[PDB]
Amino acid sequence: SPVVVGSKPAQRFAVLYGTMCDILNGYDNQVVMQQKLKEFIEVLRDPKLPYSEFSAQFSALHARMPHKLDAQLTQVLERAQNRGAEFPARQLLKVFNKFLDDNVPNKTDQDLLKSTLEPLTSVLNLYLDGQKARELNLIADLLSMYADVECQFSGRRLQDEEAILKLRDQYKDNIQKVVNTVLSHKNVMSKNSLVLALLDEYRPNKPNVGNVGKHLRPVLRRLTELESRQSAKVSLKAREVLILRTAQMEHILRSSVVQSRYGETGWSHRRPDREVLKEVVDSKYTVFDVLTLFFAHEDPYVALAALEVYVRRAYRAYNLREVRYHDEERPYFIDWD
Repeated sequence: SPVVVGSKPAQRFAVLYGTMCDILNGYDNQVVMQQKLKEFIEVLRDPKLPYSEFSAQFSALHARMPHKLDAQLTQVLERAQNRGAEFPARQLLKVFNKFLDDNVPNKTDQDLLKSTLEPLTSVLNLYLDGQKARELNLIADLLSMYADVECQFSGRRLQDEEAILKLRDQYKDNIQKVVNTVLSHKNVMSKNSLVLALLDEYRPNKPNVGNVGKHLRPVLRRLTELESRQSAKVSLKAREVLILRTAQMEHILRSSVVQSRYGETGWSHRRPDREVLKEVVDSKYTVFDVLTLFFAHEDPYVALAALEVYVRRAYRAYNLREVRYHDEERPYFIDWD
């Protein structure tokens, strides 16, 4: 059977969410939850996925309604794929609205186009905030899926499912909803372990209390409410979480290394010029915040340059004197007085 040129990451993303969701819903499809979750995080972290999702759906939607829109979308995708890495989700959202519901006369003869381009509109809205934002949105949905079902069981002294079923009688929609929620609660043991694994993966929230922290804050606070014996351990673990220039200087270091001076090719050997690195030593910023990793993991000359920058900025009130770099075993030996 034939396949799309770029649809392999899209085909593996869709199944991994489905496999985890089945455990949350209460479906019999059991699997090695650890391996699939690792695979799920890996696919959400690759930037090919937004393009892969678009390419899989758009291939069948090429010869759909007015091609004028279909062709302009393709040009933006192809340019952004090779040139750059981030998906043009924000640009693609703008062009869909401008043609579908907006261009009522030419583009949409009758109000039909909104339904046709709906999967595309769902894709550029999911990535509108960004790639890692998509990674955080889905994690939140899994946590929320767990809480939505479990909250009623942790509800106002109702420990009985049959009493809860007779309580569910209030809603007409509950006709099919009743059995679904009960099915999910029966397989809570597997559900708890999935959430625990999801919480363990996002446990290094200690440094990133901002971006991933605030994003997980609402779903986490609802989980802490689940005092019930079954969810008691997960509530404790959840609570643990709630309790919880670089480039600019690199260029200056490298510009002192090799001074262009048109006419000669080999300026690599030439020592770093004082005036070149004078800009940094006379600055006001806490230069020393980043510097600590530049005498590190760089060219032994760039490591030398970083050492010099440090001396001329750390002992400023002191007088300027001769600098000597020696090479023995370890490329480090600097000398000043």
